[PDB]
Amino acid sequence: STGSATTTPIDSLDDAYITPVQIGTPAQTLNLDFDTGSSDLWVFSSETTASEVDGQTIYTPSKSTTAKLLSGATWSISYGDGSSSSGDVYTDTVSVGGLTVTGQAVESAKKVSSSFTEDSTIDGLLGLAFSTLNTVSPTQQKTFFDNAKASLDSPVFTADLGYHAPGTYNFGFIDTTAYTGSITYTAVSTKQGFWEWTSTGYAVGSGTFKSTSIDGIADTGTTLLYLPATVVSAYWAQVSGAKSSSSVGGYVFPCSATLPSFTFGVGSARIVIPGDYIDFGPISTGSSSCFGGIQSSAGIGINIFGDVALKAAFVVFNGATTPTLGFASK
Repeated sequence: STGSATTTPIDSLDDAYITPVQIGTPAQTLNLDFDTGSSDLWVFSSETTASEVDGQTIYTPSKSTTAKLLSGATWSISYGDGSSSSGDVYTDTVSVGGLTVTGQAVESAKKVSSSFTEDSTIDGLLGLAFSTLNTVSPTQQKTFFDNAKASLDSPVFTADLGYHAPGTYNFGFIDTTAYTGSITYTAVSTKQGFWEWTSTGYAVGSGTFKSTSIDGIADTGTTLLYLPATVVSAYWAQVSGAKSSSSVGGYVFPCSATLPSFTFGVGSARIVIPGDYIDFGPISTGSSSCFGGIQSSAGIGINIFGDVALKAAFVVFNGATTPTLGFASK
């Protein structure tokens, strides 16, 4: 089997992407944030504290003939941005782009933090990291991908995120028309539960390539590119007037600037992030100070190849017995 779904930016800055997901019988369609940095599929629901719902579409398990309470199971998660949610668990039928899993744990939110409430466009998350990170207790549950894997034509999914435009998540096959040149595959460590890999270096604009190992995760649920402070300093030093602002919370730059590109290495191959991808616009409405899309990972404790990086590539998440990551230009 295969699946293919379109994923759409939630706003004009590509702050995140939502992908329609069918849950239950009859189908209830929720727009979820596909997140290769976490491993819970959780949804706004009929159980969510009413004051914490503001425009989201909810899952109502009592209207699904295939929903079953997973008795005793609870969940609770906190993300790298400080947001969080928690609740109980149903199993139900879940389909993405024609691909169906029966008995998928659907984690029903009783509580969500303010940032989820404030984002009316995201109805929940669908995690695609490794199931070892799943927070369901006392019986850990599998991701949608994990559940689907054996039935897939090939044990893979691919992320093809657009820049200010829709893209595609595919399950079970590699669309050879969706990228240019060849796909370069690189080793993954699952020891932290993430799609963790090592980039072979970077260049800034037309500058020379610096060979240097950068350990990081491929994370579709993170907006920006977070890298070591040395690398980030080297990038922003090429932008006149750019500076790190503690008050704002990162590197800002004059909105009048033309940003240089940023290249990262995948083995002997190179992925180029155009400078426009690194512009996240005025720090506040009408400001002439703009927020940068490359930020320091210092104090995160890990480097994150978020959407800024991943949307410059066609990315294969290979879930074979020995998992690997593939990157192609597009």
